[PDB]
Amino acid sequence: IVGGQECKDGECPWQALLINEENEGFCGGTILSEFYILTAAHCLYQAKRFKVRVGDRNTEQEEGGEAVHEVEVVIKHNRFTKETYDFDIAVLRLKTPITFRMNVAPACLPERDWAESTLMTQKTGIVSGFGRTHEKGRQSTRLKMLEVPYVDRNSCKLSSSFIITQNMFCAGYDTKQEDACQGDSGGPHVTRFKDTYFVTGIVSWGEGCARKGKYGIYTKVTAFLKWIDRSMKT
Amino acid sequence: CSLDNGDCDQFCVVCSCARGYTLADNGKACIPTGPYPCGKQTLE
Ligand SMILES: COc1ccc(NC(=O)[C@H]2CN(S(C)(=O)=O)C[C@@H]2C(=O)Nc2ccc(-n3ccccc3=O)cc2F)cc1F
Ligand SMILES: [Ca+2]
Ligand code: NA
Repeated sequence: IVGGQECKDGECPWQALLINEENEGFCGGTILSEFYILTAAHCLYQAKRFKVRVGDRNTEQEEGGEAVHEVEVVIKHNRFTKETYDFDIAVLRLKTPITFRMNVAPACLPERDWAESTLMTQKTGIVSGFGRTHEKGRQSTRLKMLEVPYVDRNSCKLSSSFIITQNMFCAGYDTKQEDACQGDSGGPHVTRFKDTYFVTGIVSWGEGCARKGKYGIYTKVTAFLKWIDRSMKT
Repeated sequence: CSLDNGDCDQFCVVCSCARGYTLADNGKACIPTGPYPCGKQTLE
């Protein structure tokens, strides 16, 4: 996360971290249920073998509530391709159920029609993760969160070197130095409706990080709600 | 549903709720069934 603030205790409980063989976090994920993590398809390429850590807020310190889970099944969207970064979604079934506790709790999945009309029309969403704090810099050792405005699809298309598809939406800032960054990829974009946080996006990609005239691009979860339901039923 | 979300706490008049929640008596609010319901920040 570029800009933003460290998450307060219990504020980002749906955050998951994918960790590689070197025990290093390389991508985020969203807790959907005791057995399922939502992440980005492109994250699956970055590490031949990985695990999921939940409950972590500081990667340099072992604190209560941290737990590591083996992934039993990877369900990657069959239409994902690095050519377009379209269909950038995956679901991970964990070997052993997550025990919900402080800092460990699922984000809600919305109903398609309602989310499109009611959630996505909200002013802002929240993104979080452990990724780079500057475009070329180091990953954060602390879990960070950032409020990101939804950005008009057409404004975003005009700003982008690459095709923005119906499976993507844009969020963040034109010039303000705040954005998700590499390492946050795969992580949650959630939208508050009243007092409940619903998963609306998967941190996907951007041209640089917090670049002037560029936005953050997210996988539009509403387009994949049936796919997620199907994937979660095996 | 157009205005005020039909006064529903979650999904919209016919209100409804996400998994781990039950629609309240009033037919609008949503009641969490467990201690760690989806979409709620956690408290000690
Ligand atoms: C909103 O979340 C994020 C915001 C920004 C970022 N930013 C980033 O990750 C950039 C930072 N780093 S860097 C310079 O520090 O080494 C390189 C990353 C990048 O260049 N990503 C990138 C760019 C373009 C496509 N793309 C799109 C369409 C078609 C083909 C296609 O390749 C795919 C990509 F991976 C990440 C988020 F996860
Ligand atoms: Ca820790
Ligand atoms: Na920008």
